[PDB]
Amino acid sequence: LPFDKATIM
Amino acid sequence: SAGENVEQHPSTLSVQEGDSAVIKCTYSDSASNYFPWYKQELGKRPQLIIDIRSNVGEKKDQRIAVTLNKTAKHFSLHITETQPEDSAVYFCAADGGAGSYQLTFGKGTKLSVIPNIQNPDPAVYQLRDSKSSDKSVCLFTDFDSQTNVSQSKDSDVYITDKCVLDMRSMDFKSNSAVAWSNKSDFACANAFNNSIIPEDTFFPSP
Amino acid sequence: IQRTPKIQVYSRHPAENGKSNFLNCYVSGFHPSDIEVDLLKNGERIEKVEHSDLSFSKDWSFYLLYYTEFTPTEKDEYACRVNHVTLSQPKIVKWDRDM
Amino acid sequence: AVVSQHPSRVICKSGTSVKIECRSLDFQATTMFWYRQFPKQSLMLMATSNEGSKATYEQGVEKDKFLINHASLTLSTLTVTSAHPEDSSFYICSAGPTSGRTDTQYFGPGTRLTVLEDLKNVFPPEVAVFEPSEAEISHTQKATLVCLATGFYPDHVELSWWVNGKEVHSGVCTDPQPLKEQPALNDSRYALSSRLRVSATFWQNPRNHFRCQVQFYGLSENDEWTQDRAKPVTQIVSAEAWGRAD
Amino acid sequence: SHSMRYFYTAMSRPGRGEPRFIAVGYVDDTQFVRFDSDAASPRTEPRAPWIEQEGPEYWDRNTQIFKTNTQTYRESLRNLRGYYNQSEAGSHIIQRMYGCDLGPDGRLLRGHDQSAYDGKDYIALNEDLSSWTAADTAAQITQRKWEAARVAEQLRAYLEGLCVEWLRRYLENGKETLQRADPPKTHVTHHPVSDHEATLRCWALGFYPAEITLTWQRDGEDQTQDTELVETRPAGDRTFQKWAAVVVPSGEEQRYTCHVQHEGLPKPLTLRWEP
Repeated sequence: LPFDKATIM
Repeated sequence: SAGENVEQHPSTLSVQEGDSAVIKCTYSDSASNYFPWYKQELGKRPQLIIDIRSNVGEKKDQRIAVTLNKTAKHFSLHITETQPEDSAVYFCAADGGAGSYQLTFGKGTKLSVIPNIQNPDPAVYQLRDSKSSDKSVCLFTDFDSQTNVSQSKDSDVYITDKCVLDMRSMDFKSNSAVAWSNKSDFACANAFNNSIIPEDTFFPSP
Repeated sequence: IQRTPKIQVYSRHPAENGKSNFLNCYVSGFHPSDIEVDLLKNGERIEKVEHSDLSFSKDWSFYLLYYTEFTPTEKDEYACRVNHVTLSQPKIVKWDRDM
Repeated sequence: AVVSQHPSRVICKSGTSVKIECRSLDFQATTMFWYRQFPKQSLMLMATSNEGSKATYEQGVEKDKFLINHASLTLSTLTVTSAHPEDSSFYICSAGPTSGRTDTQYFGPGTRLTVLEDLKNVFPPEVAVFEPSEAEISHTQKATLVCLATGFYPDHVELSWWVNGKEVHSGVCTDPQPLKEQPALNDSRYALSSRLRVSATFWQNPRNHFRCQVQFYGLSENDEWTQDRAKPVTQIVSAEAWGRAD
Repeated sequence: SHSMRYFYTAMSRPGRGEPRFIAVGYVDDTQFVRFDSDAASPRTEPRAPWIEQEGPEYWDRNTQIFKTNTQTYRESLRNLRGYYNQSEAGSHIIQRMYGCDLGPDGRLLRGHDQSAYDGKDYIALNEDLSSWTAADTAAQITQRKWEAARVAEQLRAYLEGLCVEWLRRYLENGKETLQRADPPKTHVTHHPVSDHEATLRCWALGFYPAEITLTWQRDGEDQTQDTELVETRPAGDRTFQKWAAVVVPSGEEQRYTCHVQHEGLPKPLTLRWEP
């Protein structure tokens, strides 16, 4: 299962 | 979010200054891994005070701590040596559930930290205006926290609720309520009478 | 940076003339990702060629496996034709059943 | 990582459209959340603003009433169309730098929206400072000043204590809420009071200044008259005292 | 030790609409998922038989995550272009690799999270799972944003929790294949290159996992400087191949020995040219 939180670089 | 429901216990809490306050939250979803706590003072924004994640059992920041039991699905906020300034609505949240992403909030806990009055000196003083002949108000002050400031049945008399001030510099806290009326006949005893004021009330003549 | 593709042309099983097998063209160590790969039978484009999904190695360079079902013979020539930005002309690597 | 809102307070006549901004001041946000709070202080999620997609409304939200627009990576707007008195509430947004499954959220200051059927009922406060009693000074060696703000409508007022031109917080306490001057009507003007307690020695010095400030939030420039009274514009109404020696 | 990894590739393409996002997932050396944003309705797809057991909600959950990533990488690509003062006419690539290594128990042994820009290291999460290593100052702008957003804390909770739990579930569901080491089928071939020098080729075939050691020895001395080693390659059936070659003068064929190390082998193999 992938990581479900993403933060713009 | 569809599968997440956060429940806050208790909904209201009164604690004595210096005592500890514990607010417990329960959650339902296994996809919950982030658990924040917000403090909201009246008319102000919820402020993040502490949070915890699913890989941590306990986190402590001075007088505030949070604990998590991920197997039982509950987390708690612990405030130690409560101060009257901790009085606010506290909200917990979880980030689990399926569907649209969101934090799922608890409905809140109104925390009331009752101040400790070590040297009560109850009194009803009459105060005069600075600016002009505006002219006067009644101040019931220095009563302990056991005193209940009841509203008046006379529509022309107004009584505010009790209110605590802290003189930080000299380790002193005190309660006060104000009364006034537009009627000429009004005396400071009409508002702060025997049913409200303690028997040791200093009540000088104006 | 840019990395030119490394090419290996080989069969899934030990080559046996007349016996059905799979011809593989493993393109690795290339950067950026855009790449054109053709499997050739006697210098002509094999039409039914499949490829693995794009992935990369620890050094960030990309790798892909292009493959087709084939039947090796003693005299038919098999090759892999690759084009990438780092190549002025398509690179052709002939299949050698001993490598 | 602050989030802000504009306006912070709105008083408008029924039928007007009110646009509220939510801005991430120092981060980019793909998502913003809009909430509504009533006296029963729970945070009611209304809608989720999505960058490059239509808003996601919660169950029970009149969609056509509340228009949500994700304008950019920093701004989301909420529009309350044809506002009516029942739409009066505290509208608050949140945003965070992390996208996907919601993480740390930062709330805006909130917007207090007050919708009135008739703007004739708007009034600023009258403010008075009451000097500490001699009886209190003699008995306690402390001196309590009392500020009183009366006759204001609506409940849009903020009170502070200024000693020698600087704002104070120590020895201060303001009523958590105003009281209805007539607790038996829809429209009832309000009254609020506050207290500042200093040592008797501090009140005695005539070099010391005491000011009670009441920031009132009323009408704006565009709102126009048909009456004879003074314009109930957003203003500061103050009352002051000076040190008293005896 | 067992591992789970996700590999992301985000590429801008100035004259082909908006950026393309591709994700692939692996359990050890077996690929099990893919997603490619280059479709009208992109969806996550199975790539191993043991993942087809997961129901529709699992596929929707994955799709929602990879759609968030498509949007997020579009903005990251724009931001990185600004840090490097690059033109909007050029095509750029962000790559990311993250995942967990499992211990003999079912415990997180090591967590990972690395990003690259145009094929070079950009930012990586350190071993402590609480701090970053930035390659340059552009990466330190990203690091500042990620420290303010507490990305290292979010990753640590993922890596210590869901990453190892889902890896353990996958290893159980696909145990017949994922928990079975296929030892290499070995042999040594002989190829004359000239009249008095012939190449000896040591073959390792049909092995799983890909990790293998192939070495040539002249009487027992590591011929590492003279050995030609080909990169491990996929057979296309989820198994791997590799060979090690040596140019040997004609006569001393019995002097050289090949050494094979693989987890599928009870003891390491020693081979020579027969006959």
